[PDB]
Amino acid sequence: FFDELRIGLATADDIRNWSYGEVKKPETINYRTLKPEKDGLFCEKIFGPTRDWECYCGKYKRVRFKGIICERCGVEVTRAKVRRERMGHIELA
Amino acid sequence: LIDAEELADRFKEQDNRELSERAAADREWTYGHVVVDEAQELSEMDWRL
Amino acid sequence: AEVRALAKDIARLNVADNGLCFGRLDTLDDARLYIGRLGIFDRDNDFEP
Amino acid sequence: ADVLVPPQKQEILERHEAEADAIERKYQRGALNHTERNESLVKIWQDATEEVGKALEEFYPADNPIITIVKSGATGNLTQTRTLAGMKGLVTNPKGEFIPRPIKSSFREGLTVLEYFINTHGARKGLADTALRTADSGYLTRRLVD
Amino acid sequence: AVSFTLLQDQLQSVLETLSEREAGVVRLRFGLTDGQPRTLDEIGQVYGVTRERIRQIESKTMSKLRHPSRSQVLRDYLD
Amino acid sequence: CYGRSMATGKLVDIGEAVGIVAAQSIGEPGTQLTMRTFHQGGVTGGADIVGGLPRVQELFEARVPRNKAPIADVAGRVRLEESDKFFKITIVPDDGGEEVVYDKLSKRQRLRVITHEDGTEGVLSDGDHVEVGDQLMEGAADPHEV
Amino acid sequence: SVPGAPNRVSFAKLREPLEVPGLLDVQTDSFEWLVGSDRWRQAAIDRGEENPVGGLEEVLAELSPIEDFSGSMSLSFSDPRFDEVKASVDECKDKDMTYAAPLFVTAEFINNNTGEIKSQTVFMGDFPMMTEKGTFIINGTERVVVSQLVRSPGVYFDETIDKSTEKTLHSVKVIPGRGAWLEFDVDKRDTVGVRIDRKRRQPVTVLLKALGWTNEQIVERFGFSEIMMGTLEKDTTSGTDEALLDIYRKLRPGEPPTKESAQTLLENLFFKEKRYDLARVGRYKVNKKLGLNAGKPITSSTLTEEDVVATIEYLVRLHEGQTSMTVPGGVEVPVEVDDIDHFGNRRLRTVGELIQNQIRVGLSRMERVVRERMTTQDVEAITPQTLINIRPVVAAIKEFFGTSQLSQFMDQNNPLSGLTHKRRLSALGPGGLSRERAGLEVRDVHPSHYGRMCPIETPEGPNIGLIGSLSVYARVNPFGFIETPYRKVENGVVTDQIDYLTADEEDRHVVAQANSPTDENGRFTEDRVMVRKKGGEVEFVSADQVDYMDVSPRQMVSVATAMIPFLEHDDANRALMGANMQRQAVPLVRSEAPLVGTGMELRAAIDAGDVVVADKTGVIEEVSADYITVMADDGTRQSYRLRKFARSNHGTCANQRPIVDAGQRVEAGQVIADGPCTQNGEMALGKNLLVAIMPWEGHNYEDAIILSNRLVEEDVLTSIHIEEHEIDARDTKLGAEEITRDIPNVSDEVLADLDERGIVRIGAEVRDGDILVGKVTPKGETELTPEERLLRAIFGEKAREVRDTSLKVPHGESGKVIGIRVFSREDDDELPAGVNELVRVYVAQKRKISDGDKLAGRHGNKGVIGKILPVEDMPFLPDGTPVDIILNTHGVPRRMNIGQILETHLGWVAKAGWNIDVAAGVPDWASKLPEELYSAPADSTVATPVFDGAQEGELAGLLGSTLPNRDGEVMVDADGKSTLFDGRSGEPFPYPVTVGYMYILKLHHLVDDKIHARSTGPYSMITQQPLGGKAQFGGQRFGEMECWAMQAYGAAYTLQELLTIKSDDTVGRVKVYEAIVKGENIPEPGIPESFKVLLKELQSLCLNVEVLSSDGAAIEM
Amino acid sequence: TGPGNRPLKSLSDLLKGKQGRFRQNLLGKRVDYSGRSVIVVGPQLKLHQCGLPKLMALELFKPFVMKRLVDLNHAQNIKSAKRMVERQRPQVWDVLE
Ligand SMILES: [Zn+2]
Repeated sequence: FFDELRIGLATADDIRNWSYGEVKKPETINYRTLKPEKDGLFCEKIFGPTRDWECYCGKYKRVRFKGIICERCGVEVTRAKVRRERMGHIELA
Repeated sequence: LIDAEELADRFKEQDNRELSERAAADREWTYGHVVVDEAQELSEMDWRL
Repeated sequence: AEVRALAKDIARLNVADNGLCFGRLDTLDDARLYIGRLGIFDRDNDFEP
Repeated sequence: ADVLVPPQKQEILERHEAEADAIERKYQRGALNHTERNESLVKIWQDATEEVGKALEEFYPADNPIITIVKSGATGNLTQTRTLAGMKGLVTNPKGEFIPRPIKSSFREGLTVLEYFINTHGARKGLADTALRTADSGYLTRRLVD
Repeated sequence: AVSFTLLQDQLQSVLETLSEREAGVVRLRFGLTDGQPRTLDEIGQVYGVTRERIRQIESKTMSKLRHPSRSQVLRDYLD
Repeated sequence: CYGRSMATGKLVDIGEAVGIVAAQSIGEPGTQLTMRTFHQGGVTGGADIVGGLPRVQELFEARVPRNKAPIADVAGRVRLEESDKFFKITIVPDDGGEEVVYDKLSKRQRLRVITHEDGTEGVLSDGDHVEVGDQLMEGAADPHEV
Repeated sequence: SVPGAPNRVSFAKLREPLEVPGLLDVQTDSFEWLVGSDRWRQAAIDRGEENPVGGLEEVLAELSPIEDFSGSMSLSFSDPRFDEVKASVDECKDKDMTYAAPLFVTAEFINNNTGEIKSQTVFMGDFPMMTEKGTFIINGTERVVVSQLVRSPGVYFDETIDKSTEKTLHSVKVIPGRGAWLEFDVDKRDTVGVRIDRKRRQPVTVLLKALGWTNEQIVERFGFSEIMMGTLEKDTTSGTDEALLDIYRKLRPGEPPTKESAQTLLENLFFKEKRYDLARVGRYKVNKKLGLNAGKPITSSTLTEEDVVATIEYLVRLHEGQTSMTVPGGVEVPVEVDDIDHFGNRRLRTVGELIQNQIRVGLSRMERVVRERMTTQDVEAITPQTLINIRPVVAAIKEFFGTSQLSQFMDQNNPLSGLTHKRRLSALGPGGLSRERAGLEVRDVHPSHYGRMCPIETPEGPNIGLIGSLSVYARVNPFGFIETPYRKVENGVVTDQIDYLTADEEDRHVVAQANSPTDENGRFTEDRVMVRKKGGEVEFVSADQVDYMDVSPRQMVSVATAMIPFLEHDDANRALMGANMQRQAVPLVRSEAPLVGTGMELRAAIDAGDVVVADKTGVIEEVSADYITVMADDGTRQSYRLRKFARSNHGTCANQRPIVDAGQRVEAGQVIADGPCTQNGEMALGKNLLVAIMPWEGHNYEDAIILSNRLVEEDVLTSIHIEEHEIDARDTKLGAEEITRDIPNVSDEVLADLDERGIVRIGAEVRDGDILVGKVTPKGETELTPEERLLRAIFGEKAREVRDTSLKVPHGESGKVIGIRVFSREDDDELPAGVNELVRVYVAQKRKISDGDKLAGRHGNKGVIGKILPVEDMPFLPDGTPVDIILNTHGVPRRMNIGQILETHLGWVAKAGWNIDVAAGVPDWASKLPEELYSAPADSTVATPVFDGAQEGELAGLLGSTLPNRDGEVMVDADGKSTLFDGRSGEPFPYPVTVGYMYILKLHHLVDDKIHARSTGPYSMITQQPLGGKAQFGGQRFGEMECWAMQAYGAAYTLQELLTIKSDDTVGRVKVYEAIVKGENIPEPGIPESFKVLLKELQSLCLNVEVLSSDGAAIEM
Repeated sequence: TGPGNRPLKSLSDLLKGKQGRFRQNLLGKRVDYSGRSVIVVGPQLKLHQCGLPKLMALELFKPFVMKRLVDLNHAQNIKSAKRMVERQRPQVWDVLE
């Protein structure tokens, strides 16, 4: 186990390192279909897929694609709901 | 049998003082009896007080 | 109950220490009465005060 | 057959009843106040209970089971033995103040109606007293642990 | 979830009673460890034979496996 | 410095949780101590010294005692005077210079008793000798003054 | 008195001048008053009360006439009548119906314009009715409404200590039965003020002026007190109108300051009887306390200006320390504060009054609608039927009987439990005392409890003191105050005249003790007698000062406490424990009356009602296990059906059995069938068995108990327990559930005992996990996994869309099925909305006595069976009889419950007959014994009342007069001890051991329903922790103190695994379970989800948090 | 504010309110692998021994009993051992010892 923990000021480099993508748009979801919007606050390719071993457009739906990133979709097929730890950032003017 | 409010008050300072000093330090205290000696010296405002 | 009774009695005795006896009264019957802060009675003399 | 009652209980009780009557006579004459009379009666009856307990302790044989249980330290104390055999003694009001008139009977003899009724006060009080006693202890314990 | 993992092992254990040549068809048809339900012709393409033969292998192996002597303990996995 | 472990009799091992053990040991017998009265009515209970759990709570909280008594700031001989309702105690330092005075001590509080084995001085007398840290009046010494 | 009473010789030496009244009157009388039965009418007019009015009559008269706002329309109610009940009590219980009867009231609509009168009879709904037992039946369950202790609508004065200045502050409050409050108080600055409707304080002179008093009249009336004159001087208000305006703006700050309303509200707030009422008891109390209208009849209950001024004068006199007051035109009355705990102030709401209040609320709701729609329907075409809406009243009645806090499931554990439940006095409940204000002060034994509330009997739960039991001789004043009887004593001779006194009036007389010695003429034979005086103080007074006496020694105790023999010798706490443990006894398979008991056990058995009593004298035409047929002397025939193996509310068996033979003659009121727990019509809560008082190898150490195996072989302590399981099929979003025998995926080994309907067959035995009712529920989308699809393929599983949810026996339960009750809306049966079929199954089991089961005597001595010994191992008497129970010696002395030893000795004397020699005259110790006790055969039951029974000397003398045994040798010596042999070693014990017969009973704390365990199970969704309780299969609590103990041990790993692995940590929990099952060593824990989310949030706040290893090393994961 | 008058919870508000983290619990956890029962005096036990009921011990040690049952071939899989323990077959008592 770890023995100590420290906190300090975070620089732009740290925030850009943590982030897997930028939320360029404010949209959350489509109104008539509850699927997440692209580049939105719930974007799948930024924060990961919502369903295990599958992407937005459904090209890949098998566990053997662990290290594959979808061509059309850009969502990295990942082991589980990595959405809980994966986070993004904003480049503000 | 007991609530948080009563239990908390059970451990407070609960300062106690003698009636003499307690009343001496209060302007609004109402006394049971007043004794005035050499009353001719008192003015209207002293009697009002 | 017993502890509180004993503590109250001890506190009363402590208070009565300063000026135990006020004065004395003489009856027309030649009897004598002593007034004080406490009642003191002789257990082995029929509790005559 | 093993719950022996001392033969000196009667003499002690009348001897102290005489002094209680003396206290009453002095109160009637105007030499005492109500609370002072109650305190004097409580003193007299505490003395009576003490002497009755001493007599009971002296009377019991060393091999009697009731007192053998206590003297060996295995269980109980002499106050319980006195209450069982000697006399119950004084009891408290709902306010927690001693009643001037004691319970001169012992549970071996059997309390009367009024004695039992006045005795129930302390028994009822203790149930709430024990429950309330734990709150302050828990408060101080939490402070100390913190 | 150990029963789920054990159930997976039992599949291979039950298939152990079948020949490799005929066991492969069951694996491809039901997509063992790949998931793709290979069609009778695709099993033919990967094997190099005609497709109706794959249906025949499926039928024979399926009749074999359904016997209690092979599926003895798998009934505990009812759902 | 802690020394013997009470539970096992051997020197304490590195890593013992002595603090929680001490807290539990102090707090467990808290139910046997006398407490403030549980009744809501009546006058404040500070007139009669309830020397139990309230006293322990007062001590651990380092609060000024309600029965405060002064202590001698300088070791020296005592000159004592009396008034209608107040005491006056002055200490002259035998090896020092200027005296010290306490001239507002309530006469209701009794002077400290010393009571040597056979000399038996009793209540503190004039001309007695008091060292630094000695207590002049009956009561509880203020921890902050000490 | 009872025709079939067994002859139980009594040790009582005092003759009771008054018999014990009907113990259930506290309920039947109230309900009779509520419904205005002719019996109550006659019993009331016998008291000189002219034209008594029933509760329903009173409420209807108060409700009507309802007059339209314009006065052109009116409606009146009168003449409430009741018809026959829809069905009998037994049928209602068997069919889940409510025991009720129709209610009809005559209603008259009146049109004042054209004079039309339309009189009809209106059905007000089905009013629930009380049975002969004093209980109600609601939805098939038996319920009881307990009386409530409430503060009476009097006027109460008190003095308190100010928190700030420590001065004495006197206050008064007027508490009405209905309406707003009014109160006055003297402030710490000697300023008299008044609070109207709880609102902001203001000078009392404002109220005095608002009532029309001028400054001159106020000065004249209240000139005696300087504080009142000072308040008037400092009162910056003049005239009646200005004061009225001030009060109006005080009570209605947001309304315009109109003079009309300002005058009207004050009149309509207190003084006009529409919205204010003292309820004829508040008026009586106010008149008595203030000395107003002395000797006048009660004409109206409204407040008047005279009594408000009298209250103000009373408060002012009290503040200045005066002791007596006389009011102009009144009578002198003492000035004193009021003890709200005194039963001169607390009154009793019986069931009748509570139901009356609920009906009043319902009719108040009805009146609003009636008067509202009087103004919406066409005139002269409006019958009472068109505007009488009976929905609100029926809804109120249903709500009270279904959700009220006073209507409770009857405590049907045993007959005594139910009998004592019907006679409760509960301070808690609506309109009683606040939930959080139940401090230790109210729950105490006030002196006024004597003779009207038992001080010993009370529940052990959180309601200690808040719930009491009515005394045996007490009864209820029509005002609600509890009366108790006393014999009148004149000139020192006891008279046969008996007067009933309330606690308020008892304090005005000197009351002597019940058992004071007296001569044949009744005159006292002692110079000084013990008496109770005004303050509840017990003292000694001359024989010429007594005014009254107790009717009997048993006056103070209740029904349960009256059944403890030798109650003198048991301490109050242990007497309380024994009295409450008597209520927890479980009925045995064969009941047996105690050898030594009290005369109450008979009456209590009959008044409970569980025993069948012949109504009319006649001959038993036919007798059977199921029913008894009786042919009366007058030719009428009666049939009594006995209830067999019926499940009580608490799972105990209520089996009855007849005790009469065909052709036998039975007198009226004779018991013809034993109840669940009685023998020959008297209480048989337990068994009497042989006890030896000695320690034994430590198996009875620390209050444990040792039993002989005989009690297991002979079914002495065996009891039958019945459990009721329930299930139903409901409509769902995917459709309706179904009950079937074709439940999926189960072997025939599982459902062999199921009937065609899918319900377990009657008579089959079931064990935990067995299916009782086969039920299936539709499922949603399947979406089979590849593995699941393969399994379907390899077993040929055809698709189906149902899932098994069949009812199963709970964990650790078993028994034989004894009954099934099935309901279905298709048969017109009432069911909850969205439900089709419902099934209830009864499983009965025969529990023997086992280790851990709780036993106890009547004296508060209780324990758990720690060992059951073979018969040959028990110590045995010289004749070879082995003892049944062994009780440790060390538990008797310190508990101050030596009455158990008295019971043991007297039980031994009763088991073996006794014969006192009279050859040379009666022995000196036998002088007080009645002649009836000079001899008796073996197994001769005896009676010893609680406060007048066998004395120590008499019992000691009797112990030496016992008859020999079969061989002619006396087993027990004169000291009550015997020489016992060792069952194991065979050597005689070195010293004699006390031996006798004790009556002990089996409590409902059996280990079978207390053992619990859990390795893994359900979890709470809200907090993720394991569920709680045995029913939910929950885990044990691990409090903070346990964490402190673990820290003090230094057991870091154990505490960590307790807080994380065995708690809300899903991943770690599953990992540990997998490791254990697979044999892998337990994986290490770390990094819980809470810390992960906290770290993520910290990062979100731009705080660069990171975890480092060692004393300054790199990061890890 | 948004809808109504309620304010929007900021990020720092996740660390400040009565609900959140950096917060202790005065109430204790409920823990698996735990049981409860009445106690009676066992005078034949040694100071380090206690008597444990068979039914309670079986529930407490269920997973270990299942492991041992599968090891000894009394059950062919974890599911069979689970069914055996739940139904209390005769053999589980030999493995529990
Ligand atoms: Zn995609």
